[PDB]
Amino acid sequence: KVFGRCELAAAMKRHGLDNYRGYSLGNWVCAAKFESNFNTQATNRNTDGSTDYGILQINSRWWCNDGRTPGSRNLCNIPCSALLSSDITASVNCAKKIVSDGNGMNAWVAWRNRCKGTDVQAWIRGCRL
Ligand SMILES: [Cl-]
Ligand SMILES: [Cl-]
Ligand SMILES: [Cl-]
Ligand SMILES: [Cl-]
Ligand code: NA
Repeated sequence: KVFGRCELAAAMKRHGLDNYRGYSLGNWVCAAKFESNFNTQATNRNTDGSTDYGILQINSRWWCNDGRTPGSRNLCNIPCSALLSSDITASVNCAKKIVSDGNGMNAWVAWRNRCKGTDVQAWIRGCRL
């Protein structure tokens, strides 16, 4: 499913991502835009052999199991395919554990390079929340 900007913002707010660990809702919508283009079925291969999955491109090297990343961890205790669902519940709960691991939203390279230090509130402007 390809989410809409306000549709995703409302869905993320319902799952408690607004101001979660200090990151306003605009940060999560901005990151989802540049990580997956609002597409839940987005996948991308990394050089080390791991794969990024879902609306937030959560890495299989640490967070999910895809059966093809030897020596990796499954810290969110889920198959990586659950991150490709139209229900973002899995990706949000795993994102909450990622953003709490000490590095904040810097875990998402697209957020640090394209959202950090910008007016992220513009990503939720005009949305009914
Ligand atoms: Cl915001
Ligand atoms: Cl694996
Ligand atoms: Cl949903
Ligand atoms: Cl932080
Ligand atoms: Na894994």
